[PDB]
Amino acid sequence: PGLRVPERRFSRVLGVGSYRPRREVSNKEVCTWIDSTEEWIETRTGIRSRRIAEPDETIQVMGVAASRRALEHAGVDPAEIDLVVVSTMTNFVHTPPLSVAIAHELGADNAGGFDLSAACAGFCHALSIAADAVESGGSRHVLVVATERMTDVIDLADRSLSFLFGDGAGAAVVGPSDVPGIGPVVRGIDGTGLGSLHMSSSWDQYVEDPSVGRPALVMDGKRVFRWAVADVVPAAREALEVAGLTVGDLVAFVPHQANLRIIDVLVDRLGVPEHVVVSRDAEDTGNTSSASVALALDRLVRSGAVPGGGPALMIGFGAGLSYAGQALLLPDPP
Amino acid sequence: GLRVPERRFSRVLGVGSYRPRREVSNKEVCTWIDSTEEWIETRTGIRSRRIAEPDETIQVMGVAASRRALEHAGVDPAEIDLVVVSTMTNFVHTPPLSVAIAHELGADNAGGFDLSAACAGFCHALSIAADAVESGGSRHVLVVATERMTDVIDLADRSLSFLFGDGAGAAVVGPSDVPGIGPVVRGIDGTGLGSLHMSSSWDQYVEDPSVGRPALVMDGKRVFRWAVADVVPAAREALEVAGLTVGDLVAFVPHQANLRIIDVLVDRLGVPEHVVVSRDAEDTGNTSSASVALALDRLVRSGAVPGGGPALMIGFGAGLSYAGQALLLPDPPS
Ligand SMILES: *C(=O)CSCCNC(=O)CCNC(=O)[C@H](O)C(C)(C)COP(=O)(O)OP(=O)(O)OC[C@H]1O[C@@H](n2cnc3c(N)ncnc32)[C@@H](O)[C@@H]1OP(=O)(O)O
Ligand SMILES: *C(=O)CSCCNC(=O)CCNC(=O)[C@H](O)C(C)(C)COP(=O)(O)OP(=O)(O)OC[C@H]1O[C@@H](n2cnc3c(N)ncnc32)[C@@H](O)[C@@H]1OP(=O)(O)O
Repeated sequence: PGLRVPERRFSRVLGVGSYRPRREVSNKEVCTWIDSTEEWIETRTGIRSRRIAEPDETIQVMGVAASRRALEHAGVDPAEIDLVVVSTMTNFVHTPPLSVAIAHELGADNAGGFDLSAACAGFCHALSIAADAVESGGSRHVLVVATERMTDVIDLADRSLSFLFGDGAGAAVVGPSDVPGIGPVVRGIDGTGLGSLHMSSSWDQYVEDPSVGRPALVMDGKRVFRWAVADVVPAAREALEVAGLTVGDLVAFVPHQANLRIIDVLVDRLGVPEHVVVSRDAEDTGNTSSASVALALDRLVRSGAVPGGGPALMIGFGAGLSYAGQALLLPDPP
Repeated sequence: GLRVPERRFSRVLGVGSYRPRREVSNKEVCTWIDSTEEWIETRTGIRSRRIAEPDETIQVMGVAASRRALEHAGVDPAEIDLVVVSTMTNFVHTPPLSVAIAHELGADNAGGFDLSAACAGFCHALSIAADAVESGGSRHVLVVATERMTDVIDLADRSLSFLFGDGAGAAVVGPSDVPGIGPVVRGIDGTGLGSLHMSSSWDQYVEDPSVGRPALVMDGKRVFRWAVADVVPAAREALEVAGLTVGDLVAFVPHQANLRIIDVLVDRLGVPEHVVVSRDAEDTGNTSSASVALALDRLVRSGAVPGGGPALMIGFGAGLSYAGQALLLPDPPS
C-alpha cells in the first residue's frame, strides 16, 4: 500500500488568448477625473492609454472570451480541459468559484477549478500549477485565466493610482510536450510590505462603519519601486538559472506591466540584450494586475515579432510584496 | 526552459488545527432561530459547533493551525517554500492572506497565494503542494485552510445557521521515498450554480441597503442529491487512480457537510467496517474548506490509526464541485 507510481511527462503552453475592453481611455480623459496632466502620466508611468471595462464586461465575460481564444489557438476543445485555474483579485462574489462558472460556460464540464488570489503574481502562480498538474501525469490539458477589473477596486477620482490600472483578461492553455516547455517557478515575499499595497478597508469594516467605505487599493509606490528593483531583479535571474538559461538565451521578456520605468530598470539591471523582444503593453493597456503578463504574452505571440519554441521570461510582482515567475518556451503563433 | 529537474515523491509530514474557544450547543442555536435540538441533530448529526470570537480572525486561526503542523512535522518556517491558503470568508482583496501568514509564521523564504474553491479548497491545495514538492521545485509546502463561515451566514436564518462553524486546519507536505499522496480527482456540475451561491455580491451591497451583506444561500435537497450522485463515484475514482480499493483504507475523511450525507457516502461507497470515518461535524459543524483539514488533524492526533495507513480525503460543494485524493497518513505526534 505504497500507492501507484504515476507516470510524469513534459508540458508547455499550447495556446494563448485574451480579451481587451472595447472602451479605450487616453490620459486626456483620465485628467478629467483627477487633477493631472497627460504629460505626467507617461514620463512617470509610461501609459498613453488604458482600456476600462464597461458594465457588461464582467470578469467572467472577459475570462470566458480570453479562454475561448486560448483554446482556439491551442486547437483544444473544452471537453479536453481537466482543470481551470482563474487568477483574480477583483471578484466580489465569495462563492462559488469564478473558475467553475467559466468552465461551465466554456463547455468544460469535465474539469474542476479553483480561483487563485495572489495580486499581480497571480498568472505566473497559476501557470506553474498548470505545468506541475500536467507533468504529474494527473492532468493532460489545463486552462489558466487571469481576469481583472482593477477599476472596481480603485478610485478613479484619486490621482494616487487612478492613472495606473487597466482592465482585461488573458488566458493560456498548457498541455503535453516532448521536452520541458515550462521552467520551475521562482517565488518569494516581503512581509513588511503589507503596508505598501493594501486595501483602504475590508468589506467587513464597510459594514460596521461606512465612514471608511468601499474597499480600494492604496499604495506607497516608492517602497514597492525599491522592492521591485531590490528583489524582483534577482528573482528574474533565478527564474533564468533554475530553468538552465541566460539573459542572452531569451527571445522575449514579459514582465508584469507595473510601469515602463520599472520595466526600463529591470531590463537594465538584468542585462537584457537589444535583440530580445520586451513587453511594454502598458503603453496602451495600462496596469492590468494579474492579467498583465497574460495580456502581454498573448500580444507577443500573436505579433510575429518572435518565433515559436524560443525561451521567454515571465514574472509578476506586487501586493503583499511577493513575486512569481518562470521561463517558458513560447508557442507557435496562431 | 530546457532542463530536466529531479523529481521526488511527497507525503504529509504534519497536521495542525485551531478550534475557536467558544462551543455553541444546538440549544443555544435554537435561541437564534425557530427550531429544535432534535430536528437539527436528526437532519445533520450536529450536536454542537465552534463559533469564532472577534479576536479569532482567519489569519490568527491560520497561523496557529500552521504552527501545530510545523511543530508536528519538525519543519522550520525558514524551510517552507510555498504557503497556500484556502478560504472563502476573506473580506480583504489584497494582499494575499498566505503572504500575511507566511510573514508572521517566520517563513520569509517562501512565496504563496490564496486559494478559493468553496468546500473543495483543502483538497485542491494539497494536490498543488504534492505536485510542487514532487516536481523538484519546492521541498516543503504549507497548506492552510481557514474559515469563518459564520461571517457569511445570517445566524438568524432558519435554513443553514445550524450547519456552519469556524476554524482552521493545516498540513505540511514534504519529500517521501515512496509516493505518499495519490493523484487528485476533481470535477464540477455547473448547472448547480443556483443551488449554492451568495445572496448578493459586495457590488450589489454597495449600491442598495437592504440587500444585506453577502450571505450563503443553498438548496439543501439539491446539494445533497448531487453529492450522493457525483461524490460517490469520485471517491472510488480517487482510490483507483492511486491504485487502491476501499478495503486497503484505514480512514475516510470526507468533508463534514453533515453526518446524514456522510452516512450515505459510506454506505454507497461500501466502506468496510474496519475503516475509521471522520464524523467531526458532530461537534464541529461544517467549516467549509477547513472541514477536511480539521478532521485529518483530529484523526491523526487521536491515536486511532497508524502512520503510513491509506486515507481517503474528498471535499465537495460549491458550485457544484469537488476535489479529493488518497494519501498515506503521518505518524501521530509525540
Ligand atoms: C499588483 O499586485 C499591482 S501593481 C502595484 C502598481 N504599482 C507598481 O506596479 C509600482 C508603481 N511605482 C509607482 O507608481 C510610482 O510610485 C509612480 C511614479 C507611478 C507615481 O509617481 P511618483 O512615484 O514619482 O511620486 P509622487 O510623490 O506620488 O508624485 C511626485 C509628485 O508628482 C506630482 N504629480 C504631478 N501630477 C500628478 C498626478 N496627476 N498624480 C499624482 N500627483 C502627481 C505630485 O503628485 C507629487 O508631488 P510634488 O510635485 O509636490 O513633489
Ligand atoms: C462548500 O463549498 C459548501 S457546504 C454549505 C452547503 N453544503 C452543506 O451545507 C451540506 C449540505 N447539507 C444539506 O443538504 C442538508 O442535508 C439539508 C440542508 C438538505 C438538510 O435539510 P432537509 O432536506 O432535511 O429540510 P427541508 O426539506 O428543506 O425542510 C424540511 C422541513 O424542516 C422543517 N424545519 C424544522 N426545523 C428547522 C430548522 N432548524 N431549519 C430549517 N427548517 C426546519 C421545515 O424546515 C420544513 O417543512 P416540514 O418540516 O413541514 O416538511
